[PDB]
Amino acid sequence: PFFDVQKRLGLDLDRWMTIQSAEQPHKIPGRCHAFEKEWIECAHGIGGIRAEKECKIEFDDFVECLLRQKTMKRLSAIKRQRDKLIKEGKYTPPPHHLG
Amino acid sequence: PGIVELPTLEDLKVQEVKVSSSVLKAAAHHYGAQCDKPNKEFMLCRWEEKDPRRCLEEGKLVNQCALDFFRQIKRHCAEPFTEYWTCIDYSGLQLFRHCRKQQAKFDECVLDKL
Amino acid sequence: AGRIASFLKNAWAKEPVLVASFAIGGLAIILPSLSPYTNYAIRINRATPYNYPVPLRDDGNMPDVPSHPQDPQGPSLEWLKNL
Amino acid sequence: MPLVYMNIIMAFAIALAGLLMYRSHLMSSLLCLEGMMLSLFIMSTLIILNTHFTLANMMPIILLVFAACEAALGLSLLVMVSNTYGTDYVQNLNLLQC
Amino acid sequence: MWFEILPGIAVMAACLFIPGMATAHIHKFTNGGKEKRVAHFSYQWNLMERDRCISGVNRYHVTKGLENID
Amino acid sequence: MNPIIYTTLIMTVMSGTMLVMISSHWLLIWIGFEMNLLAMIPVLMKNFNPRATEAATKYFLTQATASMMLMMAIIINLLYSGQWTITKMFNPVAMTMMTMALAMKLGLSPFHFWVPEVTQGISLQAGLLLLTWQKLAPLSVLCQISQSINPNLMLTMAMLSILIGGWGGLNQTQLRKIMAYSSIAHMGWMTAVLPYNTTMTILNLLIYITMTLAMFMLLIHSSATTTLSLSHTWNKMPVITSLMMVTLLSMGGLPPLSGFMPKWMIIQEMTKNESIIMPTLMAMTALLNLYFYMRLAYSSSLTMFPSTNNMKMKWQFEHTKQMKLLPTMIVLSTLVLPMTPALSSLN
Amino acid sequence: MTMYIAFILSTIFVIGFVGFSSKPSPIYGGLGLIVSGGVGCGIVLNFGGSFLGLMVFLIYLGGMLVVFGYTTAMATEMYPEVWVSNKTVFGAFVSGLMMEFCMVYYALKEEEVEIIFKFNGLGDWVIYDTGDSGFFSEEAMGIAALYSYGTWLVIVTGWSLLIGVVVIMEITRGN
Amino acid sequence: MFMINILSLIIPILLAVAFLTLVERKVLGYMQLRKGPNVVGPYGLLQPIADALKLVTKEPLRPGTSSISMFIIAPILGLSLALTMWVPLPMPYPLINMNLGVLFMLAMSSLAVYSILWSGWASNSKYALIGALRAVAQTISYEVTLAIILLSVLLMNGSYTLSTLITTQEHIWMIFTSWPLAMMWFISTLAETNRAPFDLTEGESELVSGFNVEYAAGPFAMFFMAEYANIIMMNAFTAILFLGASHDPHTPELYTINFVLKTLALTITFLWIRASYPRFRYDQLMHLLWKSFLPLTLALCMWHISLPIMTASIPPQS
Amino acid sequence: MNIMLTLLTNVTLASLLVLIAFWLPQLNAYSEKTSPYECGFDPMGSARLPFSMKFFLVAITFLLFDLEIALLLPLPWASQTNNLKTMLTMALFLLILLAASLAYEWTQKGLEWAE
Ligand SMILES: COC1=C(OC)C(=O)C(C/C=C(\C)CC/C=C(\C)CC/C=C(/C)CC/C=C(/C)CC/C=C(\C)CC/C=C(\C)CC/C=C(\C)CC/C=C(\C)CC/C=C(\C)CCC=C(C)C)=C(C)C1=O
Repeated sequence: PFFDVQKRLGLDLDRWMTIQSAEQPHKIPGRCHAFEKEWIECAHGIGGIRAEKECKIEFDDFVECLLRQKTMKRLSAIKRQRDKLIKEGKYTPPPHHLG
Repeated sequence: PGIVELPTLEDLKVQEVKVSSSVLKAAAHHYGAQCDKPNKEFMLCRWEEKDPRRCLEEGKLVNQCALDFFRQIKRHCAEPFTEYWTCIDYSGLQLFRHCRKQQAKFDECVLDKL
Repeated sequence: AGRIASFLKNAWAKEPVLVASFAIGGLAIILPSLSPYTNYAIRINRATPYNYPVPLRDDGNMPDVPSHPQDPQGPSLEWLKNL
Repeated sequence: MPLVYMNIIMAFAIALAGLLMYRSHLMSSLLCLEGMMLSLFIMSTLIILNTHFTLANMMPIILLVFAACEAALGLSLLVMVSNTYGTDYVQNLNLLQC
Repeated sequence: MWFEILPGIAVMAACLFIPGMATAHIHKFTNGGKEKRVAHFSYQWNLMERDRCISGVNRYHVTKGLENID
Repeated sequence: MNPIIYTTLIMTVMSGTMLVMISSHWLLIWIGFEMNLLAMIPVLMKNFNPRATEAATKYFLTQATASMMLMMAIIINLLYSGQWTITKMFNPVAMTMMTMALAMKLGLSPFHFWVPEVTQGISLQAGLLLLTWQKLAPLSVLCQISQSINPNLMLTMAMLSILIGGWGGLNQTQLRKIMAYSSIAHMGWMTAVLPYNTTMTILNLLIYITMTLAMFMLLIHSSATTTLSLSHTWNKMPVITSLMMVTLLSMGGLPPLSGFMPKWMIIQEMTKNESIIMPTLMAMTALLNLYFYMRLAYSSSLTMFPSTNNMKMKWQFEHTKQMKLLPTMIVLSTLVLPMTPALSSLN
Repeated sequence: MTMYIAFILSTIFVIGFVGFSSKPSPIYGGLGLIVSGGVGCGIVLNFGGSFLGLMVFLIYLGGMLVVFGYTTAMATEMYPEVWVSNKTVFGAFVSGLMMEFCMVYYALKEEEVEIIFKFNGLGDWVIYDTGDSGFFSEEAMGIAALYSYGTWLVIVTGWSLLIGVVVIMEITRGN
Repeated sequence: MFMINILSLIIPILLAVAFLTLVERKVLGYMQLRKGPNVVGPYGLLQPIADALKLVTKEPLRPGTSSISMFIIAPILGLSLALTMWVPLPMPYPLINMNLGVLFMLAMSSLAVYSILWSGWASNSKYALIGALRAVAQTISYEVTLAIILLSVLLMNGSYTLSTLITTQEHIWMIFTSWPLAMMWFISTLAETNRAPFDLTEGESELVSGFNVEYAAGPFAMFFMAEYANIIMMNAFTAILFLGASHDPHTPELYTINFVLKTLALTITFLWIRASYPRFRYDQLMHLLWKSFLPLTLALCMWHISLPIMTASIPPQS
Repeated sequence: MNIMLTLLTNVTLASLLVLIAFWLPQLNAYSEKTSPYECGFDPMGSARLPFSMKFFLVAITFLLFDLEIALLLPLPWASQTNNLKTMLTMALFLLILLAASLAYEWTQKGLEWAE
């Protein structure tokens, strides 16, 4: 906040939605609750300058959980390689993954 | 950036209880009271450890205690229970509100026989 | 009294809908504070168990928390049955 | 970041491009203005639903509350420019060149 | 007279009766007698999916009572 | 417009800007901008002249486009970070989208062809309110997000503003038009120092607010809108235009007038950051701003201009309106250099 | 074929988006927005947002109705334009269709699109999450908390809309 | 077994409107001392078929100034919207068990007006544009009361699911708790479907046409069958929402019989008022809603938000 | 699946009825049968020139009021909260401003239709 009246006046106006690990209705946790919880607990009061260099892997795990960028990339490679291998005829899916 | 220690398939080969959702919905209250101890222990492991891969055995105890609950019900009140869960199953929403009479047969059966 | 009664009677003649709507609109705000069942509505909503009542580890010295659902100690809502 | 994100992000670009190329109509211009609002609402809905950001599900609603509010402002402005100048092509209001 | 109006109602009332009866009977016919299970929430759907897996024949309505376990 | 509605319409504008400077949530910041735009459009077309309608219109499409781009840049930041707090932007495209999204609200780079004629069409009263109050909100957002700002883009935003603002003002006669380009010139000055020290642009904002305020309500008192119409004020009000000299000199940064305090203090800060070529540049191109200030100074009372015989009964009557803080505003707008170290109060 | 309706629905969303962004006659622009708006509601419904999907359906339909209700009121052309009509709108239209159809071709043939951000084609069904929702829909409870957790948002939204009626009359009054 | 279900709904629906046109004149005539159609078949039981068959064999023609595309799609919009809207109606068990059935019907019913002016605008006629512009502001202003009335009543439901009305008014009819809202709900339904205290959409006395301005055999048949289907439902929706009926889970036929009877009685009332009142002028029908219906609408809304709280009767969400 | 099949069947049924509408009845038409209808005598040339109606002010407030009903739509699920006092105060607050907006719109000509 530019002029932090919420901190001074000691009431909440929007510091209840700004994060995913806040008190959600009926304690419905978000997808990446644990990932961001570690990240915020990591860089709390340390400052933005120190946060961007020290709490880096915690952010990367959290940002990955948000998008699954690498995990979906891993799945994309599994399916593509499986497709060409099955199409050529080296190996066929086992009966558990048919029914 | 590491490995994933997926448990042995053998560990995921415990007895798989086989009753339809209406059967469980009929047992409900009586199951909850007479099978709470293994149930609570398993979920506390679930909430504390936050990892089912560390709480399979507590899951197994639930299945074994669930079997004993259902093993007793067949031995003593198989017929009224069969009458009851059938009456629940007919409803599309499985409401206890429409099968009070069959419930009255069921609870008195297990009360004076189990 | 004379000023108010003349105004209410006059509005009751020309624009019955407005004086009507302002009535129920007025009552819709002031009774809910007065009526005593508002606390019951909070209790009913609070008592509804959408989530699991997650068990809390027993390290002793928790006399009020029951060990079994049928135990007498704990939040009892027999008032709902009576109400 | 699957292809549905590409579709609505690339969509918003054409809403941006569509707005920034006024050809002959204020009304059609306002259409592209409210067009932007779809992709923003739709993308926002996809985000907080995918992430289960339940408390933030109100954000698409508040977007819409302030959405039509601008939409009303645009047509109300369009009322007078068309009323006192006849049409809504955005070329006849160049009296403010000097 | 006014009773001549009634044939106008009757051929409509029967026609409007069909969708109520057809939907009610089709659901019962296609779900083995019992009403079609309604899943307004994910928990209801979870019971239905477990019913499909448990039945073996991949039919949610096909129900197994106590006799499945022993 | 009825007086009571006008007040509440203004209060909504101040509340909308205040919401921007106190909220920590990105959605609320966007809301504060939306409320600011919504309550201002009626203010511009208060008198309902034909000009004001498209003047208010050009306001609307420009800022709505800016608001929509700002919303989009917020959304991407949420997508890649899951955060609504105003700390920094974790997607470079998200930031590189907001700079222009905020710029068009400020009117700095070629996102500026709305500022001149929107000032021209609307009345002088809303012109003052447009060029001073409407800049606290977008600048406040920039100050908070000042950490994650692309210096190459932000500096170019300001450098373009100074050049165009100075160049454009040389070919303007309508006093409102010259004020808009002059304001655009000061836009670059405040925004150039933004990446380095945010305390400095606050200081330049405060000085520029006093300059634009004091200049405008002098124009209101003179009741003039073109250079020729201002010229005759020497016959009626000599002190107003004589005071207008010092404000014009101060607005050009000619020291020891207060207007030097930003231009001086800013240059000192960037040279601390090894920026030398660029600070020399705006030092050079601030002079074209000074040109049409002196031409205004020459035309107002430095050389008494031909008058009109209809001015006799004009001298027989005095102003009934009561501009306040005008005697105060001139003091801060002219002589506060001895209190320069007071910038640390902002810090 | 029912592989994943998300792309197909979003494609019609873009093609409908292309339409009114090409600057037709305003009435035909309403149709181009409505198809995109209707299918956009379909996209959100498919993602679990049942309430929000029909929500944008009801509001927008009323929103765009007064839009082209206005165009025939005082923004109508004595000879209205059409999708073909002038070569400019024809050029603006066909440009949009060929554009989007190029990106989707660029999208579905390598699945590693890197325009601006990264876009990999693997199926929007993947990003879904495994887990129940109890006896409540998550979206409905989230937007229900507006009256309990969002009392600040209600105030600013309510006041702005009330001011919204004030400006609309004040702008449109005149004289 | 779903195509059979759908075609077990579409055919009965189109046959219901089919003979509603016979029970219109045969009721309208008897209320104006006439006798109605009793020549084509016994008691007129074949007149609509004779009407329909003619209306698919007499020369259709697009207007010379029409817009072909929008002229043709408007009947598609009217008919498909009317049919698709019956889908979530909970006759014992609804065909499609939508979780938000109420919101669905509100959305699509708000869409059935795009047909009326797309037809009006494309027809390029002076009476067409007048009737189109009459209707749009007529419906949307009547839509604000439509939305709030539904919300205020459904606050006792606890959800928007249409099936829950069966459970909600299980012991007591809903009208006995919301009769003031029932009156404006019935009037609004008379207004959205354009029956004749507010049939100004057609405006035959002053606008000769407007439902179907140059529209001919086929397209005229659609724009008729698309609004007479709305007549039957908007009373079926009124019946399901206010006048509940006993529903035995084992024998749904009793509920369907009861549900049909309420729709039939309500539909007769739609025909009954149609021949007992003059025509509202445009400003009057707008004044009635914006100046008399809405103030009572909001006031009774605030009552129904507070009422469950003061009486501790918050309905179950599930 | 179920919803889209129903949507498809309706549009095919409607479109088929159009197809048999324009093809089964054969046409013997000319340029005078396609003339626009104007109750007999020749039209003066209209139906596309600006036809300015008067309820534009209340037409656009409907859009504003339709946003109010969007804001107060989630009320059925809002009652299922643990802090009804705050929910009741806010729920009535939106209704009050909705009433207040209508009342102020009423007083200043507003709903009156321009002459
Ligand atoms: C001012 O106020 C006013 C009003 O009121 C307020 C009014 O009221 C009126 C109206 C005036 C009056 C009432 C006065 C008297 C006038 C009349 C009665 C006019 C009568 C008008 C009519 C239209 C007659 C209506 C009567 C009848 C009998 C209609 C009967 C209906 C039919 C013959 C059709 C019924 C439906 C059928 C047959 C459907 C068949 C469907 C199928 C076979 C299946 C189709 C679907 C499929 C096969 C799906 C599968 C296909 C797939 C999947 C294809 C896939 C394809 C791929 C390519 C993929 C006016 C004028 C008015 O001024």
